[PDB]
Amino acid sequence: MFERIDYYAGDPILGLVEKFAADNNPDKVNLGIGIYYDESGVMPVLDCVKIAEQRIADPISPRPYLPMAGLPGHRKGCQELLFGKDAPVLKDGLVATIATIGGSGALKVGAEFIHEWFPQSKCYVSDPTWGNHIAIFEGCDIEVGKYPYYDTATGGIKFDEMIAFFETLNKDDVLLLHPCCHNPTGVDLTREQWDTVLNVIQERELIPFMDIAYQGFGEDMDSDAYAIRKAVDMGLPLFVSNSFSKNLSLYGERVGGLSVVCPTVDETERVFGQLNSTVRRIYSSPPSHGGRVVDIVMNDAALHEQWVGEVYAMRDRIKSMRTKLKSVLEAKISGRNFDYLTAQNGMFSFTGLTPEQVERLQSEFGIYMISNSRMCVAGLNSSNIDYVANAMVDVLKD
Amino acid sequence: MFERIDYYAGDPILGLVEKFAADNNPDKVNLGIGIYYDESGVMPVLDCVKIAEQRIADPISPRPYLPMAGLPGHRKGCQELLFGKDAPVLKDGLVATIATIGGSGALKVGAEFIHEWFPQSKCYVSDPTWGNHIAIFEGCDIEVGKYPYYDTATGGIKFDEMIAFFETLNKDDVLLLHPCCHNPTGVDLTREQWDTVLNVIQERELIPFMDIAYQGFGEDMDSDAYAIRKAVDMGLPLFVSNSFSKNLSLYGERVGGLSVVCPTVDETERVFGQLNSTVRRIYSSPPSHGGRVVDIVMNDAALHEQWVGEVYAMRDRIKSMRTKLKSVLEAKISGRNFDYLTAQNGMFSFTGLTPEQVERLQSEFGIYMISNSRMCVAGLNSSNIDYVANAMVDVLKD
Ligand SMILES: Cc1[nH+]cc(COP(=O)(O)O)c(/C=N/[C@@H](CC(=O)O)C(=O)O)c1O
Ligand SMILES: *Cc1c(COP(=O)(O)O)cnc(C)c1O
Ligand SMILES: [Mg+2]
Repeated sequence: MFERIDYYAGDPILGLVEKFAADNNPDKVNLGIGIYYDESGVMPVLDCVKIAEQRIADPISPRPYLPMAGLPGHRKGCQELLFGKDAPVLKDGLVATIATIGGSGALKVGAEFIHEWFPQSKCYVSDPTWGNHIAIFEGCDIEVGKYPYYDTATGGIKFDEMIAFFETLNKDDVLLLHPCCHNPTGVDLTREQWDTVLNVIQERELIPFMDIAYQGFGEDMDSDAYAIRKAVDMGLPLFVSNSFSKNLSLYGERVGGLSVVCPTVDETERVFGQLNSTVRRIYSSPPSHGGRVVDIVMNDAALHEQWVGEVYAMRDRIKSMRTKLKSVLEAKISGRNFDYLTAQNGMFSFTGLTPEQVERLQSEFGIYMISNSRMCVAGLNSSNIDYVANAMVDVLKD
Repeated sequence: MFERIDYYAGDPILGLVEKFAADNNPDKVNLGIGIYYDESGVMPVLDCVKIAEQRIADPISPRPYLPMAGLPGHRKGCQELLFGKDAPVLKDGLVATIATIGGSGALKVGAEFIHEWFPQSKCYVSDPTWGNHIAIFEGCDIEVGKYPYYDTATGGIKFDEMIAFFETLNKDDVLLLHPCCHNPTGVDLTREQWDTVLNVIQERELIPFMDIAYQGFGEDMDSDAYAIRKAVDMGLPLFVSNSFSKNLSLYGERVGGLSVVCPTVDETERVFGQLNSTVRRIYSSPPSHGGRVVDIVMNDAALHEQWVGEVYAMRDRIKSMRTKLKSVLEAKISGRNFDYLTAQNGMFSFTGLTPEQVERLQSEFGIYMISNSRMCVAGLNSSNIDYVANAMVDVLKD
């Protein structure tokens, strides 16, 4: 029956957790996973989630289908979070929004929608990007290309070539952009740079599709969304897929949102029904439990304020692990430039180690990273920071 | 930007919930939606489901990603329920099975797999069927048609027209089949009819896609799986999408499974592999909460054993509303025969009212059904059967 079917590409990450788990080094450190661990190196349960979940368990309720669009409040919660409490665009009702099965599901729905209505659009992703970007858009039959981003020569954005590359693009072509906290690089645009990029997206009539998955891991909630809020202010046909996976420690509960910012209330009505019809032919309606958590935390001002504070705690704990790392490297490689480590943001960092050095960390010291040089800065804490740091020193000098 | 996008007509039944919800009448009844209600007309929370979520809340635990395929346990419960505890097919390792976002997510993943791997196959569904079948398979770019099924003359199957239609189909054409409890009609194939279908499905080399959402609601768990197991014993390449929404009363939590039966271990690994790949590029991995409920109930023998009692309870209550409705009607319109109301199985019945008769039931009585005469029997209970039964006796001598 099925011998024509090829074996899958495979899970690059589980083959990586499997290798680490197997790794015999007692001092082993996993900087390879895409996940927040606290300073005790465990996945945190947030205090506000914990309260929300207590509410859900009292009383245990009947469990109807959620609307295809997800809970009214969940929907609002993504919107306020992304566009600002009581944003003009929200008052005028110019945004169509759905709850979604994570960021992933929001990517999937946006992509499927853009495939149905703009079957002529190619999509570009950044180079590099999270590989699931590509598999999701390719999964819909969109042509995926990449645009020039990480300058491997400098640790910086190759901004010029990037811009000029947008100049070559067609009406309605889609740009998958990271508003903050780049994955895999941690390398972010500046505001004045976002301002440039956006005028280009306006001038060539392109679609910006922003995938924001680390809001608050960056600078702060409001600031992290700058690109989004600018794009709105500029009349761009904005798509926004957003995720609560990392910033609620709710990865498994699959909570996310897709937003589409339209010109007029009537176009909003059109897009919205279509987002609904798309959800319907995929999975029907989103999971209740996750939905209630997002609903409760975002909309209960006290819990929201609590939430935000836990989020900044993580943002800050990362920043310290970041600065604590650079100080040990500069102390011991007197010549070198390590600024990029603290100039980066979010949960990831391109360390600028060569594939070979990354190999040597693993084989000599039990330290797992990805070979493009990506490390998960959250994997680091005080019980492992010296061990990693000195291990990096050994590999870097040689 | 989006002037060219169509209005989405909407999920046809939910706007009808709005119109009944709108209806002013004291004696309003809603028999249109597909939800199981208890003897008090309320959506229940199953006693075993209660226990499970008590466990999930204690302690509230971190929420990591489930594997792409869902919980190994969830996956097992699906498999055991459908093919039988420690079944030959399960021991041999020949069934590739993933947790899914509802049955709907099972149909979707299945459909995509068929689309990626058997791109010339057409899909056939029952005339009529649950609307979403078509919407889903059409949404993956498969061409959907109908096979002759329900007979308006008799309220029976058009069995001859059906096999005859089957005979005209090509190798690897897909048949969407309800193994029991057909939606919308309630009208089921007998065992010998089943063997006969499967025979034709064999001789013409077709693919059976068995979509089973009401296991336990027809006769009992095993009997309801008869076509599935038989096809297995037949060595056909079966796909089985199964849903826990109705029989765990967990609609909102989105818990289903997809199983594909293959000839060799090697084939299982390829196919199963494609399935995780397929999940990855739609939503990454399914919801933890629902997934824990299915895992827990399914594999705790006491809860599992409890759970089944609860289904059979539910099976019984519907069978009683079924017999009660016929008693009232058979007693009061002497000549014509209603055996179909109890010849039918599961949640739905095609009542045979014309749209003229159906409208009038809403217009004069406030009793809400689909225009095609589909009623949901579980919407009935001892407090309104007596009301509804008469509105029908009435609308019928018009
Ligand atoms: C035959 C059938 N198959 C699959 C599904 C998918 O259900 P899920 O909730 O994904 O497990 C349903 C749902 N039927 C409900 C209709 C609906 O979802 O709108 C119903 O009871 O009508 C079916 O009736
Ligand atoms: C982790 C990640 C997501 C995750 O979305 P989920 O589907 O909620 O896990 C989405 N987008 C990006 C860029 C990510 O890094
Ligand atoms: Mg497609």
